[PDB]
Amino acid sequence: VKMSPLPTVENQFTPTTAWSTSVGSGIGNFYSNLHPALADNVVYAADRAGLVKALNADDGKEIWSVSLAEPALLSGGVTVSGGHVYIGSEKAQVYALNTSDGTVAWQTKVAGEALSRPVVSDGLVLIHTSNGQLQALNEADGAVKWTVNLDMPSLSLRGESAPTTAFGAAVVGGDNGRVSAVLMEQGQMIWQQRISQALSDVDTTPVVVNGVVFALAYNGNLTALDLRSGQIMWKRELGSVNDFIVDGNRIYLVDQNDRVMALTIDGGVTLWTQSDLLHRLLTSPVLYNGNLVVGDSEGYLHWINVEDGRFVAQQKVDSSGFQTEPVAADGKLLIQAKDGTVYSIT
Amino acid sequence: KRQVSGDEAYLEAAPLAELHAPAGMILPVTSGDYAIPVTNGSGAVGKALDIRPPAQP
Amino acid sequence: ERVVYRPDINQGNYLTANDVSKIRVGMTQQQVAYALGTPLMSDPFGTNTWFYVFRQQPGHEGVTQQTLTLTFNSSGVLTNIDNKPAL
Amino acid sequence: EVPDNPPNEIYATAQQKLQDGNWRQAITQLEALDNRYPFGPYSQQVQLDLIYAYYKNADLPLAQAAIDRFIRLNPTHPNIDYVMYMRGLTNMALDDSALQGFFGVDRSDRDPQHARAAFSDFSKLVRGYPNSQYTTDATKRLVFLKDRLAKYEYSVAEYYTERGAWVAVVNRVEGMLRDYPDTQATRDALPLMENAYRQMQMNAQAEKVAKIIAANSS
Amino acid sequence: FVVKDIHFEGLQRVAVGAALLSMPVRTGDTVNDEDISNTIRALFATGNFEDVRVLRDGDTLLVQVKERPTIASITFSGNKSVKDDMLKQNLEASGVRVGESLDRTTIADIEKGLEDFYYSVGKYSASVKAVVTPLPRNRVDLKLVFQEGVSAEIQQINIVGNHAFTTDELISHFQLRDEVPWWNVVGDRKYQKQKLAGDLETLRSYYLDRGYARFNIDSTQVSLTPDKKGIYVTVNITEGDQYKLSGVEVSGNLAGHSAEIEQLTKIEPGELYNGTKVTKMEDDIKKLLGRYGYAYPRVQSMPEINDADKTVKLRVNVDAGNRFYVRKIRFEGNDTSKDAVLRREMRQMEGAWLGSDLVDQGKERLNRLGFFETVDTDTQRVPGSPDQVDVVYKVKERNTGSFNFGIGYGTESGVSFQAGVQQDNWLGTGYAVGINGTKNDYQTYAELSVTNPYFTVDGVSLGGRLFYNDFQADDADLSDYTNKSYGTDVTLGFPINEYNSLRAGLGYVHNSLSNMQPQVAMWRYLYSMGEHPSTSDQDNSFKTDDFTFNYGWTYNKLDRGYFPTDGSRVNLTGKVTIPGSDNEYYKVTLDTATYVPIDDDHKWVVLGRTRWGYGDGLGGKEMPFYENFYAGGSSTVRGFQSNTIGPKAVYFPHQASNYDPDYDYECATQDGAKDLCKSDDAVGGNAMAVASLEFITPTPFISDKYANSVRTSFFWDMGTVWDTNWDSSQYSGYPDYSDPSNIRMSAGIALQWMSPLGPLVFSYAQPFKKYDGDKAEQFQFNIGK
Repeated sequence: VKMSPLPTVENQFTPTTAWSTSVGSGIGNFYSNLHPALADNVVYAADRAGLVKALNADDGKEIWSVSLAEPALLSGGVTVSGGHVYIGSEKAQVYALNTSDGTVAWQTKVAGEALSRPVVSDGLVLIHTSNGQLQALNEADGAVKWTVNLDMPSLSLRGESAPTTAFGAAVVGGDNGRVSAVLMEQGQMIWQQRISQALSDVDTTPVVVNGVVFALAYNGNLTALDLRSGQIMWKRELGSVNDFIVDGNRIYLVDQNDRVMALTIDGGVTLWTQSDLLHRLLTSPVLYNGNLVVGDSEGYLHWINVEDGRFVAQQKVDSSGFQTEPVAADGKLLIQAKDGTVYSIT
Repeated sequence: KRQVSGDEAYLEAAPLAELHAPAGMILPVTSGDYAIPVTNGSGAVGKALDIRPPAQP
Repeated sequence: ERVVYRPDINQGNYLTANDVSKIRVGMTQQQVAYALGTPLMSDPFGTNTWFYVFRQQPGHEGVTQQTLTLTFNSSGVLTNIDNKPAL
Repeated sequence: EVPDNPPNEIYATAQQKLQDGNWRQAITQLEALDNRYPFGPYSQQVQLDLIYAYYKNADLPLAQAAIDRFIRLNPTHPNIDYVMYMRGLTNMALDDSALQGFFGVDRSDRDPQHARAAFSDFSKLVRGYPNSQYTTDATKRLVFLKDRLAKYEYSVAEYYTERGAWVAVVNRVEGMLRDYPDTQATRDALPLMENAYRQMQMNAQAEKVAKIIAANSS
Repeated sequence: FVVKDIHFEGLQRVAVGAALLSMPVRTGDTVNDEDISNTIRALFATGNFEDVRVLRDGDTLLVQVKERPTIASITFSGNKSVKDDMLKQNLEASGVRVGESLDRTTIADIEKGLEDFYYSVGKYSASVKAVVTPLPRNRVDLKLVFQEGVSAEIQQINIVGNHAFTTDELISHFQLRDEVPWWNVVGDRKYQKQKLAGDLETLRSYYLDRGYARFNIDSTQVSLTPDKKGIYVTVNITEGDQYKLSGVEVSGNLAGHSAEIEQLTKIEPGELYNGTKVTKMEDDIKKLLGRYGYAYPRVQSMPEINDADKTVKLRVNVDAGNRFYVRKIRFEGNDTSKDAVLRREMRQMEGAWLGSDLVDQGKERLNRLGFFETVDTDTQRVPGSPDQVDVVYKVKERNTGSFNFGIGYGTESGVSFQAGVQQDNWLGTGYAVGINGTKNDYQTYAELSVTNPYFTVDGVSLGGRLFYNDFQADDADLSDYTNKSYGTDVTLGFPINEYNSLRAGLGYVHNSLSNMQPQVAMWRYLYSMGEHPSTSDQDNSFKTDDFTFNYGWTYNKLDRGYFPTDGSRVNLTGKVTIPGSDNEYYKVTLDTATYVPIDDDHKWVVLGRTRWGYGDGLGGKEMPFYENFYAGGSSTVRGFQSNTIGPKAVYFPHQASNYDPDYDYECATQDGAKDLCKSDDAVGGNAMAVASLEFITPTPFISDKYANSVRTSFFWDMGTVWDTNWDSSQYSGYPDYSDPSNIRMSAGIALQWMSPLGPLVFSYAQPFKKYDGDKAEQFQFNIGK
């Protein structure tokens, strides 16, 4: 299949780059989860080599810079909570860094490559490893509290699901097409549910609203589950590894073929579909100023109207391309290119 | 054209002749692996034998 | 002549004094086979006789041969032992 | 090459070419029959003609393959004696060599496996189908093959006589007495056996062999 | 209601008889609506019918049906990465093949079954499509198209753990690669399943050889990128501590060889544990028992680990079993060679206790013969016996003859014809036979050679040679140059050990020279012989009868005859004249060839080759000039024309005989010559030294099944020829032909092919170090040798 040509869009507004800053050499051609984080008007970004920086959110100027490096192979999203910056690496290490100076707070060895984005909740840091282990680390000292074992297929897709938490229970997807809910007191299993259909069936990060869990398998189904039992309520024959947005009573997602869709929250019936970006390797979508924004591997950003689904703007940003997710929070839109440059989009 | 390939040299082979056992001793007991049974000699041999495949509807 | 190289020629059953000493009259045929192994030669002409020949021909030294001959009865029981250690 | 015509006329042309004597074009037609139209009414005759034509080109491995296929696929067939005879013919043809035959080389000391396979096939034919028209020729070929195998054994015995391995000579001639007692080479081997016995000073055995020689010689 | 008779329509080749056999109902049967429904369902279920419909009358029923078309042919297109045979095999195994019908819906399953093949091969994005074309008869021709996608490549090989060794050092030994050096023309990052298992075992062995006895691989993960272009491999390990081997205890049934095995199991104190070393110990114990005839011993080693002391106690249990005997030795595959030609090489006897080393020696002696392409040996236990085996040698014969025929340049001297046949295993009898001939306007030549290598059972060799040579410069006796020669050789050879043999022989030679051109070296020799011809004319003649004693020695331990990969061969040959001969001289020449494999598979090999020659007269005489050494050509130095290297003739100014203008002449006074003239005509010398260094490599594009027929090489050749009796004082104005230091050198590439006519050699060489009068020949072709 050929890659779709760049669409012809008459921009209704002119987006511009507020600032940019280089961060080492980035991730390069290695498929990874590493992406910037925003907290208290400070941006934290890293690169696979082991460099980590703190950036002023409204100017891009450097605050502190440190190296964790032999490369560290940092591959796990940057997460910030309570004065600590959390990064996982493919050497099976999870680092906690002080936000004030970037010094190592604690360093702990885990069961495998910490590909997933660290998740912080109830005084624990949740890590999902390539070898199928879900582990909880105390956020203070970094000691491992409990571990959960999950079955691994013979062949899988690179990357790991990041858990989500609700009412003391962590919901996480599995590489074998299962969604699992575990009690966070000791990691006791609450329920487990397969969401694939009758082959690769890896799972994405779930989302919970009003007691319903939404999950999405690679070739499998988009499905809504009961948060208590895990019983399937409805399902649709759609598949993806990218994160999906649940807002109000709509679901926005980009399928495995890079098709952008809007779905109703109940029943999952389709509202609209955009197909012009087909087979352009898109990032996970984000909502910003009422529009849906996605990057592509050629370095363009596409602005999509959430009502009908047509393009409203198009801009060329970086020559290296965009693999990892963009970040929107506190009125700022951030994205990091493959070469490692971090952009502020306005 | 119709005949077998090779030559009729096999038809010139000398006839077989059994050995006589001296008195007071036996000859080694023979294996059956190469016993040639007695059969009718009415068939054609050598170039006279037709080897084209037999017709059958 | 002695200048021409010749490889060693071995023939027959490998015999040792310890092995030969274990043979007794009245032993069963399978017991003799167990003691010495299978003989490579035997009478083809109507007697139950086993021949153990231990023959070594070095390249240019003189040949040596030990011959042990075992005669069994019709029932397979050893009845006579004949040992010629040389020549 | 072969047209897309139905099996009838392509088989007719195969018969025409086979009668003409151009075995290769006959094979091109018959293989088209075999490949395009399996289990057709002509399949049995096509396979028989294929065996014959392969044998005439001297495409001997293909003849072996076709014969084995026919035997396996048709355990009983009113013409199986023919296929057994052709099996024997192909095995006995594999035992020949044109260049050595021209110079008059006695080949009996070359690899005897093909002659042994030919003996197996012809013997099975003759004791399986005694009234078939191929049995007399098969019997003649069996006599020839027995002589050839005995000669191979005799040559091995003669070599070991020259080397001085007397146990090997005795055992080879004993095997010849068991397997080919009625052949000329077995008569030729007896003095070798007697000499081998005398070399080991097994006089009592050598006297027996001498008695056999005296009783049978004339 | 009754089935009055069977009725069918729309079918042409499906038999109504089989249909009657098959359905629940047939002619004459009373039938009901349920039975009719079952019958039509069965007709649908026949598979070979497309659809069925029925017509019902008041009393009986009729049915019409459509035949399902049969496959006429199967065709493929695309599939550049994989050729058609195994695709055909997979498709036929899927239930669709020529001569049988298919339903249109079956393509939905065939396409998945085919795409799964590329999925397994390593192309996950591939897609397939098929089209069917109808025939005039009811048959379908199937066209199938493969759109093979991008092949996936390895992105990273990560090892988790491995605190003792770095990841790069570990994966440098793996067959899979995630990075490729800039300069590699071959090798690729493409992933393969069964290769990963070998690399895992390689990692295991790497750690076990360094004393990490409790190493294990915990788990391994393979993952794809979402676009399915990249592969990630992760290996998780627990290496533990390293242990030192405390000691070895051997127990069991030693069969009296306890001391030898104790020597085999000896260790130094404090050595680290090593898996491959204990495996070598077990294999050496088996090998030792095999020499004494114990063909099937049980050898098992059990390591015992001390947790606190971190030392290994090794227990080896050995049971020798029975001593085995050889009952028969058999040969298979020798369609051309006599049984005796192979049996004479045996070191294991029939009817004697087995020696495995003797069997191996027989295999090696067969390989050294050069009569066979391959040699294999199998030791088969005799069924029903406890202690007897048969030994079977399996060989494939190869062409041992060479047919050297050629045509010379059609210069003004006329066409030249050369022919010859050389055969090492004549008619499978083991005799070596050679016939050579040459016809030219000037020259007629013939040579015949016959050797029997086994004139006696012990390997004494006997052979003889005849030759006739006759060169006439013109078809007249009008004082033109002539050279006539003939002779005989007879030689007796015998071995002195497994690898060395000696030769002795007698020879006769006649030489008759007439009307020679005056030149310095020949006439220095003529003075040495007591002749005093005049340098101003060509009216001269010289005749000699010579008898020589021939001697030789050859060492040969090459691994095989035709394309050696290991071992060396050294050959010495020499002559001395017997008293009573006209000439009085000696001559000796030495050849050596050594092969060093730099590869485990012996595909990369270094060959060292050298040649030496020296001869001199004995009394006041000199060595005859027709016994001189020559260098240059495909045999010695490939960049140079044959026999060009060495001294060049110096002619005296003399009256040419048979003189006619429009011809080139050297120092001809008819043309006004007045002083000695230097020439490019090579004359040879009595001293010679040649050396060559070669690098043997795999052939870039030949397939594995033909690799043994081709050899390719890069070479560096050097050589020199000089005259030890050249008096440089009398001839100060001319090159000093006594100087040995004028070394010619060349480099190039050679290609050897075992053709139907014998070995063919092609080479291109650049002679980058030359001297005056040397003639270059960059491209060369040769037959034989």
